[PDB]
Amino acid sequence: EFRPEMLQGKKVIVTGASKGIGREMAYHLAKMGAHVVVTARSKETLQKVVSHCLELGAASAHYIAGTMEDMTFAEQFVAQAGKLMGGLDMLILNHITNTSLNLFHDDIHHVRKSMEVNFLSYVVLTVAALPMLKQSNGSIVVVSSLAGKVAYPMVAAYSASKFALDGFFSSIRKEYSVSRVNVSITLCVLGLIDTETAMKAVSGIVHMQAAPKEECALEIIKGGALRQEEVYYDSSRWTTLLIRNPCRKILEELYSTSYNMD
Amino acid sequence: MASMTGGQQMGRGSNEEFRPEMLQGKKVIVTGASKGIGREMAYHLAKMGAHVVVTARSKETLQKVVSHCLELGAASAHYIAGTMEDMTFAEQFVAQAGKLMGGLDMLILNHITNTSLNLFHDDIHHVRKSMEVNFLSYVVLTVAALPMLKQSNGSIVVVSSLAGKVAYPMVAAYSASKFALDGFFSSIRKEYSVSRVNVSITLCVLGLIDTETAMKAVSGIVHMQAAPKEECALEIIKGGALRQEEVYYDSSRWTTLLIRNPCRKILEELYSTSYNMDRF
Ligand SMILES: NC(=O)c1ccc[n+]([C@@H]2O[C@H](COP(=O)([O-])OP(=O)(O)OC[C@H]3O[C@@H](n4cnc5c(N)ncnc54)[C@H](OP(=O)(O)O)[C@@H]3O)[C@@H](O)[C@H]2O)c1
Ligand SMILES: NC(=O)c1ccc[n+]([C@@H]2O[C@H](COP(=O)([O-])OP(=O)(O)OC[C@H]3O[C@@H](n4cnc5c(N)ncnc54)[C@H](OP(=O)(O)O)[C@@H]3O)[C@@H](O)[C@H]2O)c1
Ligand SMILES: O=C(C[C@]1(Cc2ccccc2)[C@H]2C[C@H]3C[C@@H]1C[C@@H](C2)[C@@H]3O)N1CC(O)C1
Ligand SMILES: O=C(C[C@]1(Cc2ccccc2)[C@H]2C[C@H]3C[C@@H]1C[C@@H](C2)[C@@H]3O)N1CC(O)C1
Repeated sequence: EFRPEMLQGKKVIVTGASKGIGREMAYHLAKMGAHVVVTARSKETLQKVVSHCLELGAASAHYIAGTMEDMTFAEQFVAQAGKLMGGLDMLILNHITNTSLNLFHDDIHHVRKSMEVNFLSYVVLTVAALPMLKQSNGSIVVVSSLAGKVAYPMVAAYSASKFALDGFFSSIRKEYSVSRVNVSITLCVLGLIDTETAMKAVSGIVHMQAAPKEECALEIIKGGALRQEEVYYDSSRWTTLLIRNPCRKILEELYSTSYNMD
Repeated sequence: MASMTGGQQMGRGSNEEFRPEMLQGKKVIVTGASKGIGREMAYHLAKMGAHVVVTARSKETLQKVVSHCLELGAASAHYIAGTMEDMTFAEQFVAQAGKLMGGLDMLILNHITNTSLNLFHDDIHHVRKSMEVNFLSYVVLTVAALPMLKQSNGSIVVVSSLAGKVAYPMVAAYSASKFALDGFFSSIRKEYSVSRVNVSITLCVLGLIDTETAMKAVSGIVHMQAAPKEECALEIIKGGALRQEEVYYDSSRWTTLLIRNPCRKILEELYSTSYNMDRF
């Protein structure tokens, strides 16, 4: 069971926290009395986020503006954010490259960029944060999607990147389990959220029910805090009922007895 | 006699039962076909009387697979050596292979970058390279082959793994890229379905196979049973010919029984009714 005091005085990194779910997570963490370091490209909206964080009761609030396309920036940001907070307890990986609904034809640049920003940078950020998280027995939060579990048209590049996250992060969870690395991996499977970017990108196309960004932000924090393997958050109650793969958990349990690292 | 001949090989029962004659005179591309499953697929296709174009880096090894193919009864056998790290090569290979066969009926995407069992630490170059060769090059190959496959109402075969459906330790980068294939290719299948593009997408979920590379990489680390490369190659070809969405091939009968996700098919069916696509 979750408690807001679980985040009181905790050192947290929030990527893609200029707007949407990221900003709401930073706001929730601020109220809980957590130390926060937010990142995105824009040096204006990150300044307006840090001030609203501080007003809500954050233990310390900071920003480091940059682009997650640059792997050197991602690696340097973690070392710098960790320097201001004197450690790290939670790494929230939320950022994505800008995406719109379109049928796939020949946009390889969008496929590559989607892999670089939505996946590759998450891996770079994890490598750079691992020593600090190992020290605090920290948590890694990976913000994914339903398109990261099931197939949907018009988001082919986006689905690839989100699917990779599942494959990469669930594999290293099984590695941390055997090598006794006390760093939890929380993968968040989200449906449509009422963010300004989402509402504009879905308008006219898919007009499904949109879940609130405020509650979405809280469930992600809850999931990470409790050290849950997976968090499911969507408006449809039929989703929650079918999204889980118990056969997958069984197969993984059956294959774990066939390996030797001894 | 081919100018006085004519008709269709896929009739009633073709949808459910495979025939070797389904590949007779078919134009097929086989990537990563210098050894392992790829070579066995090329060999099976040659016996069926198919036109084949094989690729991998090794100019020397590629030559041998071609010679044995023509001896097996292939309609025409060719090779184009090059690395799948170079996106320009991948794009140029398809145009050249299509030129040598006068079209394309099946695109078999089988190649992967060299990979070993190791816990993940800091090897970002292996993560990037795994995405570039195991996934991103498959997407380039697909873009370049799509016009020809649209012409013949062709098939795309994507060779994946169980580690592309469920999580396993020591193959994090490999598993990331085998998962990306599922996400990208299952999404475009749903796009081809609505836009009435008659090009099938066959994703192959394979367990341990007895290839020379696999046996060397898994010794003393993982002790599961390995399945034969010959039969594995045939089941992949079968699925492409039957236009099956997914092919599952493994030693454990408990795998086949649990690997399927019927809840996923149901959810996809439920979400398809919520989208508007009379645009793009
Ligand atoms: N919204 C939904 O319905 C929904 C559904 C499923 C999954 N999700 C997942 O939820 C997460 C957040 O989504 P959201 O809708 O809340 O986001 P959002 O409102 O679109 O915000 C995206 C954030 O990422 C930043 N960003 C964009 N390009 C960047 C780049 N190149 N480098 C670094 N940061 C970059 C943006 O700031 P700057 O432009 O200033 O850089 C912004 O802070 C994502 O991982 C998304 O996949 C959301
Ligand atoms: N064997 C198994 O247990 C198993 C299990 C599940 C899935 N699979 C999948 O089945 C497929 C075949 O596996 P396999 O074990 O048969 O492989 P294999 O014997 O290692 O053959 C790999 C092939 O890819 C080529 N290749 C490697 N790196 C390349 C590069 N950079 N550019 C272009 N071609 C390259 C190789 O030739 P060159 O080195 O000369 O280029 C060779 O033709 C792969 O997709 C694998 O993931 C296999
Ligand atoms: O993943 C998202 C929302 C999308 C992509 C999508 C995925 C599937 C269906 C429609 C759109 C992402 C990428 C992009 C478009 C959408 C809204 C934002 C997040 C962004 O603008 N969904 C909605 C599913 O229930 C899980
Ligand atoms: O996908 C493969 C085989 C592996 C990777 C692996 C995956 C899982 C467990 C052990 C190894 C790939 C990558 C690399 C090592 C293995 C053998 C070759 C293909 C290659 O040399 N499996 C075996 C599972 O049943 C699905």
